[PDB]
Amino acid sequence: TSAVNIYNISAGASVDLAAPVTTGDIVTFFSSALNLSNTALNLLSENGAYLLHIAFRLQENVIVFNSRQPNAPWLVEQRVSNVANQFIGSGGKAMVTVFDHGDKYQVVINEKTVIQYTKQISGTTSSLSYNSTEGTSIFSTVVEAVTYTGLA
Amino acid sequence: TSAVNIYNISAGASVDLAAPVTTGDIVTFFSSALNLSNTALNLLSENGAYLLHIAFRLQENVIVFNSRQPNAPWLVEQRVSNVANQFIGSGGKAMVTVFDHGDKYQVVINEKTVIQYTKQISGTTSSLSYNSTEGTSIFSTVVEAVTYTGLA
Repeated sequence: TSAVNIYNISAGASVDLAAPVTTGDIVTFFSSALNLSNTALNLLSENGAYLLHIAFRLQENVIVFNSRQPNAPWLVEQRVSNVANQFIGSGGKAMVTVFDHGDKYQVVINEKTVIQYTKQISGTTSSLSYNSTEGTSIFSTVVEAVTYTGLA
Repeated sequence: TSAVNIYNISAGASVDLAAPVTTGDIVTFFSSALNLSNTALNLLSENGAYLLHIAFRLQENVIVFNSRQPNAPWLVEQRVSNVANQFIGSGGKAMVTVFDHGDKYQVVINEKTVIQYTKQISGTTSSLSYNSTEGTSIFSTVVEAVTYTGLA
């Protein structure tokens, strides 16, 4: 039997999961706005490591994926160009879905897979965070995270 | 490689799925409104069989679950008491998740499992629908159905 957990994440905030996200599981971050005229979503481990850090950068015009340990510097950054071309026919909202596939995270923006991210740091996701720089986020102030767990 | 698909279904309509739902796949219906003070969500096979009919009846204060073959009577019905209580999580919104577990459909309202539904018709889901008794739906006029497929 599977589980659905729901979380409201304000920008700047972090949440601890009532059910960990492991191999086979799914996180979708739901935004009720799309402000494309910077912004980060994070899958963290119990010990505070960044298993997946996703940064939408409008200025540079790239989406960035990286990982790091706590108190440690960033690892090998992966970079997808052209932010707006990942939200094709999005409208005024967006969703960011992460599939935990064991060796990789699959990251899908709306209906389109944006990266098959080979994991740099492995393990269970026990926390999620969402932040932006100043009052400019490409997403709504509150992002709803939904987890689907106990799937495999 | 798994896949996310997003469908808008307005009250009274049916949508064919670009990717069929099968064993180990998920569908969630998102409603941006909740009017508890009638309303049906359906999963259908290629042949038009209702694999899962979920009907919310406020007057009778029950959630009804059933299946039926194309143009044939409703099979054995299953009922859960007290609609309002299955929704205690969110005001002004809700989700209804259906997990296809092979032999069972697990229905989850927000975070609360409401039924483990022993299938009365087997097979793959290839369309969804959403119905309401005119202008008095429990949900928003448009519901967003998100499928997570290619999971197994």
